[PDB]
Amino acid sequence: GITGTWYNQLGSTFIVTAGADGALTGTYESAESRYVLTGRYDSAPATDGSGTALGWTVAWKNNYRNAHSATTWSGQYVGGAEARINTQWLLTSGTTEANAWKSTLVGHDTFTKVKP
Amino acid sequence: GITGTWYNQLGSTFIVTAGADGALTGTYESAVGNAESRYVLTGRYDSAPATDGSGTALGWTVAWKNNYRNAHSATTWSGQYVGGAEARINTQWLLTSGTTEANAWKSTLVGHDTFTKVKP
Amino acid sequence: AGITGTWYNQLGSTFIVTAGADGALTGTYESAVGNAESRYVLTGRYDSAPATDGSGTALGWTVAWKNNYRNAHSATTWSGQYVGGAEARINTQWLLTSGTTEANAWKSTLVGHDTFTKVKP
Amino acid sequence: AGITGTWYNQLGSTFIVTAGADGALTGTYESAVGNAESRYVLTGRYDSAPATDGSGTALGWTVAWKNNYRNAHSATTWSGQYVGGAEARINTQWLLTSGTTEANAWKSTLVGHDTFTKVK
Ligand SMILES: COC(=O)c1cccc(-c2cc3c(=O)[nH]ccc3o2)c1
Ligand SMILES: COC(=O)c1cccc(-c2cc3c(=O)[nH]ccc3o2)c1
Repeated sequence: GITGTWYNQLGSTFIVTAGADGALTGTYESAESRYVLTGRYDSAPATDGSGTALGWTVAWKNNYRNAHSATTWSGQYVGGAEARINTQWLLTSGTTEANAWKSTLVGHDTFTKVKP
Repeated sequence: GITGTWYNQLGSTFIVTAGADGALTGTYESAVGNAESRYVLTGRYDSAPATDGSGTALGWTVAWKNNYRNAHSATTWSGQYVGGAEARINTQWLLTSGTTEANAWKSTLVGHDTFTKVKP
Repeated sequence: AGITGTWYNQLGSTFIVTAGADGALTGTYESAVGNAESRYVLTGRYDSAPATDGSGTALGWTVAWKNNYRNAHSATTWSGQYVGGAEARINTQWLLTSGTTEANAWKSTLVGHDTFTKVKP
Repeated sequence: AGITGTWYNQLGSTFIVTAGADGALTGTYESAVGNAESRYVLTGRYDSAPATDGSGTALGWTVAWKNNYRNAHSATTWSGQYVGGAEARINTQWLLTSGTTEANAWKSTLVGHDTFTKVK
């Protein structure tokens, strides 16, 4: 249920293949705009109504731009008629030590299979 | 650089390779939690960082399933590598467990780990 | 209109708050989840002179989960901003830390996000 | 309770708090220098009847970064636990939210951690 195209609340698109070995691979488009993503998921989740745990990372460098930063999303996939990937994220920028206190933003993204 | 064997402040072991393409690959052995032996990790890093003294941004994920245990959970670490005399990777992390919807509000733990190339 | 009033989050918790002229937040919180029963004291702070460029109003508050009925040995802080408009909203992220031993401190803190409206969802 | 008094973080910030009998935290948060322009009101809550099994004491507090001299249009909350003893600590994680437009709300909140001690 994870493999495919997902859309967040703010116009980003998250394209992923969930491999048999637990790998997540794909591309993330935040709007020149496409970036590699890589992560992991629980390939043997419970079958009791619980979600499937997962996470992935995008480093914001491609052949066109480099923000010197990376985001990790941590969350769970929930299947069914209104399937979702519900996540919280951390976005760390490369900084000097003096600016490291303000290096990390936090937020949350909800992904759906149908454009918002 | 990033490639090497690292240890967090609690004794976990982070064996990572930073590839030419921005890929992080390797294994993680946890000193806490419902964990036993090595787990696969994968992630990404900035392969062309700034040249102004700033650190190198990175992140990686471990899903806590291997051939011996499955905790139905996954941790992501987000941080930066800082070079120098004692190289360091400073991170914050999120650990999400699979839950029912009614329990989703308590699904995610947060903390911070610092990694060096020497054991604590 | 403003921060003062009765608010509800997406899970049905009830947040009754007064925003004082000095920047103070006071009131009570009743949680729809967790080891909680009835109302708990909250205190916090807000920006009493927000920017005039369309930005929201920054704020935060704390509940320690002890009252006359129960004590969960934990505390939540919500950090967020009030957004005025047709449907007023307070958007927050929160940290819930439990008292633990040192060996369990790594798993002491939960994180999440709550959105509050003056209309109960 | 051991909480009342002056505490110092790892980066040169100071706070002076009073822990009231029924769970109130009140005080001031400032910089190491301590000039009036760096001082802000703080308010929060703590568990006034913690466990007796060796666990820490849960607490939290908020500073809105407005005083009579400047206004950053932002607020920080610290969530953590107090641990007593000869090397007492308050170990926290924090969230700093700025007032933003909706278009910029995705980047409104910074996260980090502070460790407070009784000595600078
Ligand atoms: C439900 O399962 C878990 O909560 C669990 C299981 C196994 C290992 C971990 C673990 C290890 C580790 C670490 O070294 N640093 C930061 C977080 C973290 O989490 C967590
Ligand atoms: C194990 O959990 C607790 O110790 C506990 C006890 C009482 C209430 C809560 C509670 C309510 C609430 C909420 O509405 N939003 C965000 C966090 C949050 O936490 C947690």
